[PDB]
Amino acid sequence: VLKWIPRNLPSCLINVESSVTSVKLHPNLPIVFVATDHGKLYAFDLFNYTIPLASLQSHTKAITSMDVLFTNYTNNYLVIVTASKDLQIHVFKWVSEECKFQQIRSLLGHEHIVSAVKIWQKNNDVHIASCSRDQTVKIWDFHNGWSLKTFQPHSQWVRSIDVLGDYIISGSHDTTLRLTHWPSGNGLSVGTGHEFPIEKVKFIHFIEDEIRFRTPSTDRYKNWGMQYCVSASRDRTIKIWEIPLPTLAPIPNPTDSNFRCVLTLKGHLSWVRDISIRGQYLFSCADDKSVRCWDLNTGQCLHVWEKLHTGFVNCLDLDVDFDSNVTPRQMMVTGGLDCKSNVFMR
Amino acid sequence: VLKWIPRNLPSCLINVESSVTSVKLHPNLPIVFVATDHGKLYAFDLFNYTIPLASLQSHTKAITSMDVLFTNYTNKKNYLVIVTASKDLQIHVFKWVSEECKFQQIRSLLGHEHIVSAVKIWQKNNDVHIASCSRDQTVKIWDFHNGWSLKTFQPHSQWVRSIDVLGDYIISGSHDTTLRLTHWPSGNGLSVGTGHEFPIEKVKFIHFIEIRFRTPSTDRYKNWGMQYCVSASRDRTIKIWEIPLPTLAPIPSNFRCVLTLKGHLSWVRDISIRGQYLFSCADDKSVRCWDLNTGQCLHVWEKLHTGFVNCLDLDVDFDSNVTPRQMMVTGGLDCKSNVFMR
Amino acid sequence: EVMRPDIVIPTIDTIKHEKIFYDLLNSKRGIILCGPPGSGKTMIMNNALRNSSLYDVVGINFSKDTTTEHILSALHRHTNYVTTLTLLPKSDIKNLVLFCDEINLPKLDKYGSQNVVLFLRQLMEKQGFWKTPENKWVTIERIHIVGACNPPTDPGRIPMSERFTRHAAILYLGYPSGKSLSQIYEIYYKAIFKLVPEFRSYTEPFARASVHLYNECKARYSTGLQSHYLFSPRELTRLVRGVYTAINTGPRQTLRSLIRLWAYEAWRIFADRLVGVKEKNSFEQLLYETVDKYLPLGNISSTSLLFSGLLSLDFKEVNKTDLVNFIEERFKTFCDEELEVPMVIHESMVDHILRIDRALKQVQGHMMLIGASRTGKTILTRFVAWLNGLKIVQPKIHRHSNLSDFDMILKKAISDCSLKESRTCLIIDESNILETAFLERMNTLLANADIPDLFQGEEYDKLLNNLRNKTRSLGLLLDTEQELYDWFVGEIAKNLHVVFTICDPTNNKSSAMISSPALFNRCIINWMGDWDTKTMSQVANNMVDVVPMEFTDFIVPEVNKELVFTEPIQTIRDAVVNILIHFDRNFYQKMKVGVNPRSPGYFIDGLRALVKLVTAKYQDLQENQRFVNVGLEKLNESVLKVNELLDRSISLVKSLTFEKERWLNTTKQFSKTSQELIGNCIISSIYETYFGHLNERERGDMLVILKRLLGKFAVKYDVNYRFIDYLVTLDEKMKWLECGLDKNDYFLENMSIVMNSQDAVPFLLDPSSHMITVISNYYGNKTVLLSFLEEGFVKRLENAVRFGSVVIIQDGEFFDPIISRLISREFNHAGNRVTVEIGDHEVDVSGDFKLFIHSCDPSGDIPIFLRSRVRLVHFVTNKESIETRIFDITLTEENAEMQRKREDLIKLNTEYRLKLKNLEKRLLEELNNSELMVTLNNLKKEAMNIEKKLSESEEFFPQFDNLVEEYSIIGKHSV
Ligand SMILES: Nc1ncnc2c1ncn2[C@@H]1O[C@H](COP(=O)(O)OP(=O)(O)O)[C@@H](O)[C@H]1O
Ligand SMILES: Nc1ncnc2c1ncn2[C@@H]1O[C@H](COP(=O)(O)OP(=O)(O)O)[C@@H](O)[C@H]1O
Repeated sequence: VLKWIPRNLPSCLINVESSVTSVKLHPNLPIVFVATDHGKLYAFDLFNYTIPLASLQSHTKAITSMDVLFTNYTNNYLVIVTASKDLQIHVFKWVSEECKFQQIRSLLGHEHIVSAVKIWQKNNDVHIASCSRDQTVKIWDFHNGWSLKTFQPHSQWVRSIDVLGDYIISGSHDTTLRLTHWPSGNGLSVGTGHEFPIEKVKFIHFIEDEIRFRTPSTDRYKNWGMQYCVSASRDRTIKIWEIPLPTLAPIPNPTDSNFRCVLTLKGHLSWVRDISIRGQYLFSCADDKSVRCWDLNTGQCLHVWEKLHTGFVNCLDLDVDFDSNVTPRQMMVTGGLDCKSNVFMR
Repeated sequence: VLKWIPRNLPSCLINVESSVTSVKLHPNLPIVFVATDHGKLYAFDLFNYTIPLASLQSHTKAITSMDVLFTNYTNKKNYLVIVTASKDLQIHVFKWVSEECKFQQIRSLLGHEHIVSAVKIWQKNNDVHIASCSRDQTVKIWDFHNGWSLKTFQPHSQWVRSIDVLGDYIISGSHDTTLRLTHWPSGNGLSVGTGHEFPIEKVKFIHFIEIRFRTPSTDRYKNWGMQYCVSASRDRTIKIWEIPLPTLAPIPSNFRCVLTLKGHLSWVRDISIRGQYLFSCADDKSVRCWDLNTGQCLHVWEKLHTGFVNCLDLDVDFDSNVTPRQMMVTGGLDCKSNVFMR
Repeated sequence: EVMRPDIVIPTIDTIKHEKIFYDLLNSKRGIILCGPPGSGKTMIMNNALRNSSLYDVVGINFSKDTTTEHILSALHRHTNYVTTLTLLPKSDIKNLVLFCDEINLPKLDKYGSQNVVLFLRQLMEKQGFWKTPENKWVTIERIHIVGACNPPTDPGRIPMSERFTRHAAILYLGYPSGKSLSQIYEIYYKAIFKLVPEFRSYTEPFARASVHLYNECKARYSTGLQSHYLFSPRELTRLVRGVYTAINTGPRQTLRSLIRLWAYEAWRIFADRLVGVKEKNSFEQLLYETVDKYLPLGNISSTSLLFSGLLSLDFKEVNKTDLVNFIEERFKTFCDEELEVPMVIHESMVDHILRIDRALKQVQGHMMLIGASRTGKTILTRFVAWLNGLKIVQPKIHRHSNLSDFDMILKKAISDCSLKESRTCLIIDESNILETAFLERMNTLLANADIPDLFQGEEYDKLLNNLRNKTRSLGLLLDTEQELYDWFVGEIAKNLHVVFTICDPTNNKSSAMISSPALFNRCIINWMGDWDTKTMSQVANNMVDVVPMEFTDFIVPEVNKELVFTEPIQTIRDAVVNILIHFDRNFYQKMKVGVNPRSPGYFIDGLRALVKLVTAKYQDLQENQRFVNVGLEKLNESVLKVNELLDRSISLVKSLTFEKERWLNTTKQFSKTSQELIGNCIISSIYETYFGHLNERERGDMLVILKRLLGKFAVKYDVNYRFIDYLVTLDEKMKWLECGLDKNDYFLENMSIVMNSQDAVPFLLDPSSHMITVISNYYGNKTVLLSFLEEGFVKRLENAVRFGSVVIIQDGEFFDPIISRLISREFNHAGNRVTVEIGDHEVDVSGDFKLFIHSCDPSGDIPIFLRSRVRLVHFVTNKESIETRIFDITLTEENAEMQRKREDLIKLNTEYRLKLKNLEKRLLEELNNSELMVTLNNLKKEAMNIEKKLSESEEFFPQFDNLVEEYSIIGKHSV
């Protein structure tokens, strides 16, 4: 159930009006949501891909990123939020009674194009992350609708973010990584080693199922909850970084203020666009119309999807396995610049 | 899959400026192209039908026919080609640029001496040819890459009202009750068929599918690939004829009516076949579905529009590159269109 | 070891020259090394001095402008001033050898003397010099002098004084023989092919092929053809290094792959500098002959050889189509990220991108782009630097700039390259060299990998502090002065790439730039030149395939094969592309451009103007024809309904007979207007983008040429075509005439050209400065008048950009090069906010901001950057304007009441005609939107009243005709 590898040929293909920038998987029902460079937002059920379910033009510009979340409470619906180049982040509501999109509201506060959003639930309260081209990470509240904290983690505009509890990692256009603790809003460590802008960075969440990089080393790393980070850039390389232990509002150690590249996965023919972690395998795509599958233990590519798209492969994702609220089903969908999307079944 | 039954009630209601002339469905996306009697062509979304995606005043007169297809080039970027015919004695070629959702007018086709009545477009391995018919008693065959005519001849004494293209053979329906199948590369007739008493409305070929009419009879028929055809006229009867095999440039001899249909209360306008069921509308504002095996009407969709029904669009199930989506759109003269999704 | 420049292959001549050079140097005598360029004087010197622990080499490269101060500045970091004054070397055990390259280059004054030559002869004969500021005599103790030069018969060289060469021992270094060169490069090819052992037996034939190719290139392409056709063994070693790099960073090779790779390297080394297509074909045939003779494989053209590491992890030959698609997507991303420019990616664009990438991927690899303006030099350089991760530094050299600003920019770039390890691409335009001191600074920067004049005294000491701190940061263990500055030089050489943009290579400044010694021998000369007709065909097709063009019957004309530059004619599109290419060629032929490169800016501007104008014209024509058709249909339906089955409606129907006749006539002539639409649009676009700087006679002759050329390709045009009747509307005409335009048709055409230019900043040549007050009347109080000759102009321009005022800049002959991004329409978009960079800080473009440039001086100085990117309009008085002004003056001074009545009558008549036209348009609009009968009757009555007013007012024309006939002789004598 964990060592599943997708087949060499997709079973169903999704056709979209323009370039597909982001795709997301519904944790519960077999339906995939598809973004569009033209500005539309689609949703296709996994079994009848001939026609969509709902599609509206909410953003006046190209969607840059989106994500999904199934809320839970101790006292319960899918929340989808979409960023774009239209200087506004739109929050929607997915009602399964009618399977129709319902807009909740729109968010403002950025001075340039926003490129990444992350949503997480903490104690019956959810927050939406956001990084934009104005060099600020303005993460916002879904309930109140106002801002919470604004900070500048890089000298150049931030291209991707990821949230693991109270910690956020940021990858920017200045070929550096910076880890900042959000509630205090202070930088903790700086990660250098790339020479081309970062495309996507995310945490390596701990798993309990023996993957080398998904397990804590010592007791302190297990207590902190995180040890390793994975990042991709325009270097045609994927690098595995490690978080040095801070002095613990954590205090950045002067002698432990730098990262360390534990591994450097290479073999792509162009810029690595998006990455995903499933068990011991790392799934990545690039502009070479190819998708790799990097084993974490061996640090070597296992399966290559030659010419999956006729153009660039913008995005892909898997099901999250580090969270018990979402069952890690064997679904993977890849978005392409050739106005097409491929979904692999079982 | 291909045995789906359309819903009893319509799912979408889209309003146009004037009477609907021709309706075509985008083979890949929920997009419907509709042309009005004023010459304006519209692009409506199936999920947002309140406002069009793009509108262009293509022709200055009433639209007669419209056909769309997606090019499949082995080398070159793929795009969809819209060919629209009107009473302006000219046919324009369009292109759906879905990146910004607009219309680009690639080129036009001039040379017809009357109002072009019907169009039919097909794609070869690396070439695209344009077929048309007008009231000048001629069927002019054009080329999409070049832009000038490659074949022009008179297939019938009267004015041709419909035409169908399948490979190198074209079946033309005229104002006279007789038809004629002619070779396109040679420009010579092969066979003729009569039996009707009213002018022909729409004649379309039948493609074999791997059914009584979609299965080859002998090895020679399979090698030829064309054995049966469908015709319609104003006599409220749709008859399926049999195409004889000429002595093979082919050298030309009568069409035998192996089946007939009755029950239409008015003159039929469009005929659509999806799998083993054939759907056709008429001026009685009713849509009848007839199975090819039993040869009788199964389901009826009456009181669809106040005015007469103009045309209906169905995805081709005989094309590998075209997905047989479960959707059908029918247009009427009441400035409205009906969509049955799933 | 091929990369290392310190390797020398020991031959007989090499060891002989090296040991006699050492014997001469150990005898404490001056040495001058002479010979043709590329002989190996520097090579034999360095080989002799590497094996010695007794001497150090200080490299100074002389140019046309070298002073004693440069020699002393280059000696600052190597020598110490002691009072025992005496100038010892800093080292106590090693002597210092002052090596002076290109020593003939320091020019003479007006009295035939060289400052540097006399300084050096003072240094050798007297062993010292006089220190200028304190007037004291220093003594040279342990410094030797070695000179390198070319024979005086070489161009740019001057004879030296006999007092100089009397103290110097002269050795002549000649070119090695073909056999010796073959042996040298067969050793090099063995070293290269050690990486590919399966082809180790082909090293010798490759060496003979390369040497024969070099000899044939030297024989065929001589200095007498072009001044930069100087070949040397340096070309051969460059080719060898490129071959080694290509196999080193490439996949497993075959014999065909090796031969094609060697041919590609030969193309990039020997044939990049070729100017004419004849020499390109000669080199192609030469490569064919060399391969057949020495290596007994497909096509060996420049476009057929496309080796690139962009599409894969290794340097290899790639397909054209996938490379074009990859470059298209990458340039889309580049337009998104840095600057939005609507460029078309063509085959020669791809080849130039590949060779610029090849140059920028090297170490100590520079570029010298020579070609016409608006060819895509700096934008391609920035795109390639973005692809390679380099930082683009364009110096902000403007008017009122001196040595201090350029030295500051260079020092900042050097510090970023070395201390901050910022890999930098430095783009130096030919207009950024204000005087020859800038060129000398760049010569010093290129010859070495440092500028010793920029680091003196306390600046030198603080540079040492910064570099010591940075070296401690990296952890390298070095503390001495020599090793630290060598690390400085190595970092500068590794991280700095210089690209030169040259538009007119026949200018004296550009000729000195090309013929500069270090610029010639270090940069990779890439003669891009003007666009060949294939490139123009490709880009024209790629910008006219997205516009509705073919909507009428088209017959292919019978024309010669040599006169068709596109694919064989099949549509109107190919005919239009060929027509535009032919008119561009005819235009540049009739303006006697000569050997000056022909800029394609006119072609691209004409293409864009044609596309937008035909799109607008097609939309307007379709809308108008649809309106006429629906109006006629509605009138016919109303008539039929009235006939089948209310007096106001009957009267309205009866009164619409003339309107129905007009609609019928327009419907009948719709076919004729559709026949000639494309030709009219083409002629219009030619008017805006070509005829701005032409008088009426040149415009008429060129229109005749364009008309016959457009009729040649079976394209129809309006026989009675007129620019005013096509682009100038009545409302615009009245606005211009009440603003102050003259009645002259040439001025109306110029005003239409300047107003309908919404994509290029216009340029005005009005000696009378009338256009200034005309435009100030056009925009009223929102206009602002700035000038390049006034202080604080930058702040005023930035404030006007923020507010959105219409800006007119006088003194157009004094162009200020920091508004270049405004001139080139280089804007940065931040959502709904559009910003431009002026000076040193970004400023927000309001969107209502407009730019006009005015110049009242005819035959002034306009830089090629400004000249090629403006709609330059000439406002020069002609015979008709002089006659009109003379008649106006004589009528005002003779009978003022008659003149006032006549001008008031003309204004009333034209205003009534516009009212009638707008009333007809309103009638058509109201009829299309269908109380109403009463409104239509009122409109018809108003139209009848206007017609009666015109009929009554047209009775005073004979008096004006008689007055014109009376004063015509005065007007003609005045002109
Ligand atoms: N052993 C050798 N004998 C002769 N020439 C050589 C030898 N090795 C290399 N060369 C060539 O001599 C050239 C050196 O020329 P260079 O010294 O730069 O010219 P200049 O003497 O004008 O400075 C190199 O480009 C190289 O190709
Ligand atoms: N391949 C191309 N297609 C279209 N336009 C081009 C192309 N190359 C250059 N241009 C025109 O040249 C301008 C930029 O060229 P640039 O590199 O600045 O030339 P230069 O270096 O001679 O000043 C642009 O405004 C563009 O319109």
